[PDB]
Order: sequence, then C-alpha cells, then structure tokens
Amino acid sequence: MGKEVLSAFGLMNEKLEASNEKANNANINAIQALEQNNAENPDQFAEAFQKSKKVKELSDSFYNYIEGIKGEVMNQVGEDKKDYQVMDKSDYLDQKFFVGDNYKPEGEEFVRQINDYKTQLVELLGGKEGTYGELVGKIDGNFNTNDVVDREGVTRKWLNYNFEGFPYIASVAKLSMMQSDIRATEQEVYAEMLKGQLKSQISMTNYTTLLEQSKGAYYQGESFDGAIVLGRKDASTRPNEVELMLDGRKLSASEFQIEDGKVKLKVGAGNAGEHKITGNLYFDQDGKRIAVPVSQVFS
Amino acid sequence: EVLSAFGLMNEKLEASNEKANNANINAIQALEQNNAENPDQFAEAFQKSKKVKELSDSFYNYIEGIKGEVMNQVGEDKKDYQVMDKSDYLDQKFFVGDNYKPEGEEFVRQINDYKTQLVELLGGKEGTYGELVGKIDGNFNTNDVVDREGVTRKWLNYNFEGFPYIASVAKLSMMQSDIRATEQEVYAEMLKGQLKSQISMTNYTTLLEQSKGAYYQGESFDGAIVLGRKDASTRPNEVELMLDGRKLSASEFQIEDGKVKLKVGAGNAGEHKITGNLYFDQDGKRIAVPVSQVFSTIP
Repeated sequence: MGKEVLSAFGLMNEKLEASNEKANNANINAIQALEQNNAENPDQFAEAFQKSKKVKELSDSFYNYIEGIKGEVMNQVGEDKKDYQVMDKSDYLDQKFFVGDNYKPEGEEFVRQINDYKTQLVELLGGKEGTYGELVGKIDGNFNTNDVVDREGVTRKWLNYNFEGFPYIASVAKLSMMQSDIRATEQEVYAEMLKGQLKSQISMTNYTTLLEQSKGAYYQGESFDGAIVLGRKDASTRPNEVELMLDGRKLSASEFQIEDGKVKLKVGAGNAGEHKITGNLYFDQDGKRIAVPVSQVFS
Repeated sequence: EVLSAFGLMNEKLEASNEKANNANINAIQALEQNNAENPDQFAEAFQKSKKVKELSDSFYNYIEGIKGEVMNQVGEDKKDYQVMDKSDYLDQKFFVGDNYKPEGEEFVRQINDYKTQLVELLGGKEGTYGELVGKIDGNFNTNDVVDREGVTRKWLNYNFEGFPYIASVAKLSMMQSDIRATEQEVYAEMLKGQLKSQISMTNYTTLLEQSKGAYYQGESFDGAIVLGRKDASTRPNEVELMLDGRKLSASEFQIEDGKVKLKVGAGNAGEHKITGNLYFDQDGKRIAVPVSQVFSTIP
C-alpha cells in the first residue's frame, strides 16, 4: 500500500486546520468589529449585525457538528495523530452512516444538517436572487446534496459516493474542507453584509445640497461668491455624543433645545442678539472617537 | 479502494475555482467602474488590485501549466483516477537526488516571489492588513519543515515526493484555490479600506441653515446643524446648473470642482434662485442630487 498515500491527506488536513484556525480568528475579529459598529449607530448596523450573528451561529453549530465527527474518528484511530499511514480502515464510518444500501438516521441527520445549513443561509441572504446572489451560487456549489451520477452512469447516493469506502483520514480531510467551506462562506458573508452597509452609507442618495456663503448680506450688484456642499440627509447618521457650547454659557442644555430627530440637529435654543455656537460632535466610528468641530455664527 | 477521493476533491476544487474566479473578475470590474467614475478616490485601490490581479494570474497560470503538464502523462481520459497513480514523472522533473532541478527551484522561487511582493504590496507584516498577511504567509511558505521524526524535510520534497499524480494535482488545485481566495480577501480589504475612508467623519464639517436668519432681538432660534461633506476626492461627474432659467452657470466659470464645494460667484441683479442637478456616478447608476436654493442680493 502506498506509504506516501494518505500522507498527502495528512498534509491536506494540517494545512486546512491551520488555515481554519486563522480564518476563525479573522471571522471573530470581523464579528467583534460589527458588534462595535452596532454599539454606536445601532440603527445603521442593526440588520447587518443580526444577520451576521445568525450566520455566525449557524456556521458555528454546523462546524461543531463536523468537528464532533472528526473527534469521533480521531478516537477511532487512536492516540497516534500526526501519524497518518494508520488511518486506513474505511469501516467505522459506513456502518455508522448507512444500513446496507440505506441511510442510517444519523447519516440522514448529518446530510439533513448540511441541507438545513444551506437552506437557512440562502434564505437569510435571499435565495438565488436579490443582492449578492452569486454568493448563493457559491454556497450551493459548496454544500450540494443532489445525488450525483458516476462516470459509469450510476446515480450513486450523495453521501454514499462522497464518503463510502474511504480511509478514515480521507473523510477527515473531506470534513476539514467542509469546515473550510463554512469559514470561507462566513468570511464572504460578513464581507458582503458590511460592504452593502457601507455602500448604503456612501451612496450620494444620502446627501443634499446646501449654501455655505460667507455672508448673506449681498450689496448692490457686486460679484457673487458662494459654494454648494453636500449636506448630509440620511437620518441613519447619528452623532454618538454632542457637546454644544453657546456664547460661553449654558453648554448644550440636554435635548431641551437640541433635537437630533432627523440628522437636522434642530437646536431650539434661545437668544438675545449676536451669537456664536461652538462645540464638538463625537462620532464613535470603528472603535475610535472622532470629534467634528462646530464653529458658526448667528444674529 | 483506489482513492478516487483525490479526484473528487480535485473536481470540487476546480469548480470552486471557476466560481471564485468569476467573482474576482466581477469584483475587479466593479473597481474599474468606480475608478472610471471617480479615479482620485479608487485610484490606489484599483492600482493595487490590478497589480495583485497580475501577480495572481501569473502564478495561477504557472501552476495551471504545471497541472496540465501532469495531466498530459495520465492518458487519454481525465477521470479514471485509479489510473492517475504512477507518480513517476513529476517527482522526476522537480529534483535530482536531494537537489532541486532548475525548474522546481523556479517553481518555489515563483511561490516565494509571489508571497514577498504580495506582502510588500499590502504594506507588510505590520501596519494594516496584518491578519491577511498572516493568512498569505501561512498559505504560501516553503520554509523547510520537520516530519514526525526530528529531521527536517525540504518543502518541495515533503509536499511533492512520489505522491500520486492526482494527489499532486489536488494539492496544486488547493494552491490555486488559495490564490483565488487571497485575491477576494485582498480586493475586499482594499475596497473596505477605501469605503471606510469615505465614511470617516474626518471628511465632514458642520454647517447651519434657517428660514431667514437674523432677528435683531432675542426671541428664539429654530436652527439646525448639518454635516457638510468636505472630502476633497469626492466630486460630481456632471454639474447642470440652470439657476433661474438663464444659462448653465457658465460651466467653465464660477462652478469650480477644485474642492468639494462648487465655488459659484455668478452675476447679481436682485434676489436669485439657484436650481439644477448634481450627477454622481456610483456603481454605475447616475445618482441625481437636486439643488434648489435662494440667495438674495440687493441689486
């Protein structure tokens, strides 16, 4: 029997497990970033956060199921782990998965778990349609349980073809790449969700033109000077904190006169004559507080 | 029995490769479109994306050529995987005795050049993109590694010693998959970086507006505060300004795209209505920011 055979499978599995650990770290980082984004402006990142969380928990449940099968077969072979020429039995799995030419309930459970993952994921995204459906194609191609036809014409059963008669390390590698598929689908899904949100924020559908002339007191026919600037209108924007100093008095009576109902910062403050308004709008973006200065005047 | 699992893994990897590659092509196309719409913004992102596209496609084509060379020797058909078991030509062609032949060393050099310039392109192990750099290094590395025994194996050997032709093919397919996955992660990171630069509140200043303004006296104040966009790199593609029916604001004249504002300084003979449309190309679509304001001048 080929000594180098099933050693190749071991190298597959080692590379795949290392990559999967790195991918899980990156995915957890991305989820933490999303939760931080939901912390400030929850309105913008809400749906993104919940759908990403659902993907996270589905992916984790499914990954843990696969990993349980992997640990099962690891116990099956024995304590020798980095030795691979030993995982050659092709016995425990089939008798753990099928009855003669029929599925065992747990094998049925395994396949229906796969199908459940796919269908809930795609229905979360909006199946085969809507925004980013090519991702649905990717997931379908990755987890597809449709019975395949062999080159010899037999429509072999999906689990039977995928798993029967194979060395324990072989199905171990199969499951490792299934896990890698789950991690890749995660990484991609968080990518699309956050990207779609960002594009929903950058869209100049969110803006509105304004006039920012130095002074409105334009005398008799003198040459004009002014500008057009894209004032923000998207109500989803919300200054996380506001400090709004008046003419050196009554720093921002809290929502007594300021109202961020719309992104129009309606200030219903009082007055006595000439006035200036100063302060800072604190936006907690991506884990950093940024102060946007305010220095304006009013009669 | 005959380990067709290698063949199945290879075929799935290849199908995933076309799907991922189509996605990558589309992603770069979208970057190209955005760069066409707004070159100053997506300029660096598009340049880095096209450099990594060149590098990735060169590397992918090299590996694909090696894979094709291998699948030449297999025979007339390309699915009878049990036939693909000789493992006698490829091992011959990479190396003689211990030392690499001057093509295997070229292969490893290609891998290492790819990783080196890719990392140096993505900043580096430090700065941003660090986790992605870790993924690249872990996926692509030829540091000589030690087997079960405490003895060091050369990378090309340990990965490509007498392994069945289909096994080597599947390993190379995994390498291709890593290249494509790295492509998509890289493009996503570059785009996310650009967007998050665009949504940064460091891009804004604060303006106000009211119905009339002055009140000569202390009565009240129904003002509002807005986030004017002061990003230099954002600019309309089309600027149609039929202010009050007279002309297109002398397009060469006062309307100035030099900064984000449109530094209008037009004529003055009374109260003036400025009206028109701002046309921003965004992901293809022609978004239309209407402009409709009044500035009054005594004539």
